[PDB]
Amino acid sequence: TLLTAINERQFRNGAHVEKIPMRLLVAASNELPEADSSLEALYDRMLIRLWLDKVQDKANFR
Amino acid sequence: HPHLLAERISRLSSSLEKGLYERSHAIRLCLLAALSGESVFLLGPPGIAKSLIARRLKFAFQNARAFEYLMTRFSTPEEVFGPLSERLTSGYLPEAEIVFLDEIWKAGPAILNTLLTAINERQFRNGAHVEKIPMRLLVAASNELPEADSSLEALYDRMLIRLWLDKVQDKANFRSMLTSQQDENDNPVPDALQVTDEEYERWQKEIGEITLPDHVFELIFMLRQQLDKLPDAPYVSDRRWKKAIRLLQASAFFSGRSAVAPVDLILLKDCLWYDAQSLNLIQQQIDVLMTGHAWQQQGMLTRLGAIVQRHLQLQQQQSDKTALTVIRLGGIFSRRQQYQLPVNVTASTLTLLLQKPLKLHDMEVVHISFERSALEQWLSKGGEIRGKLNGIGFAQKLNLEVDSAQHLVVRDVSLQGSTLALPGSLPGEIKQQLEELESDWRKQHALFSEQQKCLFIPGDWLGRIEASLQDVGAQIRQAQQ
Repeated sequence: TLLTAINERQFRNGAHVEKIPMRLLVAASNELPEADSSLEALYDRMLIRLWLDKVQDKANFR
Repeated sequence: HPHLLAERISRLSSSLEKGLYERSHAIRLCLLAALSGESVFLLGPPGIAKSLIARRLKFAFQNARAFEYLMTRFSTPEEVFGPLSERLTSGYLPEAEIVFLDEIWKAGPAILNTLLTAINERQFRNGAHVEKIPMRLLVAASNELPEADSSLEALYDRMLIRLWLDKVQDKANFRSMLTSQQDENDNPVPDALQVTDEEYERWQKEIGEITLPDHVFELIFMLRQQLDKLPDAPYVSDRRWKKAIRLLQASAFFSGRSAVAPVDLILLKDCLWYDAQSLNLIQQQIDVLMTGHAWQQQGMLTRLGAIVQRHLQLQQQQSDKTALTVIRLGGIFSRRQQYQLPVNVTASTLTLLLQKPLKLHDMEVVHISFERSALEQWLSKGGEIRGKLNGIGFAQKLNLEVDSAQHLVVRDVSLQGSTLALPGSLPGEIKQQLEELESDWRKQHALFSEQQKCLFIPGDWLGRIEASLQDVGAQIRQAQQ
């Protein structure tokens, strides 16, 4: 269901579909998926892949 | 008198089209079902004007009443037919003609039960004694589809016409639709095109008197058995076949005809499907049937083969006159290839005759056909050739080699020679039998060139019927060259 709400911004509702006024789609996790699995169909469609990490600087931590 | 009826109907449907764009197919089907006593179903999203067509067909009559009710999940039968005091049915449905019911897939159980008796018997359980219901047109639109296992499928299986409406797609038709100054509540139908109550009662009796030709029955029985063998084809009940005849007989009645025309089977594309999956299957089987056995398209193909089989029998007897000389070439290959005849032959599945017959594969043969894509491949690279016998069966392997005199010698299990030959560019017996089959194509083409003015037939279907008739005629004129 998450693959049809990105390319066409639609979602089925029993019979027909309807538009979704979605403006921003964000997703976070921790681990990485497998190399041969069905979860790679959603990762290959996202654009920005942010790489966040914990703080390291001491001045910005005070 | 019957010829002037088609002109009055063509002018009546033209006035109803003014005000709605890309909806000509929906108005024509609702007009024919109203004059014959049938129903019609619509489907589409809210906003494509689905309730306006119900209030538009009421102006084509003189004594017609409208009824637009919105069925909800808490609707009661007393608020539809009339509240009892014996039921105050003053202007509702038992005495109305054209009624409209929106969102019919959500009413109560008592509402659907009363609608089943008002269609088969045209009556209502108005207290003790019953009364007839002068219902002329039954239309109902919605949005979603019913379940696969529910009681709502009882009414859906009884309806005949299943219209598939959708939003506009053309850009030029959307510009003039928003700025349209034509009113949708006036009376655009002239007073001279409106039928009276006496003409309606007389037309309902003359529809059932339309004769059923023997050639038309062969298309209905064949389409019924074809859908039963296909597991993916939707099931068609016996009630749908009986109610479809009343629609086809009414189409030829208002078109200047007295019998059932084979072209009227095109309207069956919207009376057999039930969902979006079976929509592409019904239109595919009818397109093949209308271009195969309607005007005897394939019927003359199986009859022409008997003439060709007899024609090839007389040509192989005198094959000693016209031989088959193979010339060389100068392409890009090392082994000595063999070049066939250039512009003299251009067919893909040509046949090759022979002088002395041989017993190949424990059976006799009089002509061997080689594919143009397969004969040129063996003569180029080499290896083994594969060819069928008598134009039937699979491409079996033969012992064909090259002759010293530039010919084609076919070898068998006894090492016997047989030089092949091609038929040259007409006996009296073949010409007498060919003109009888060719005259049948002109008789079937003359019928199509007289009934094509049917307004109820869509225009996109005429582009494929004419292209199918010219393909059969172009093949029968090749053997007579």
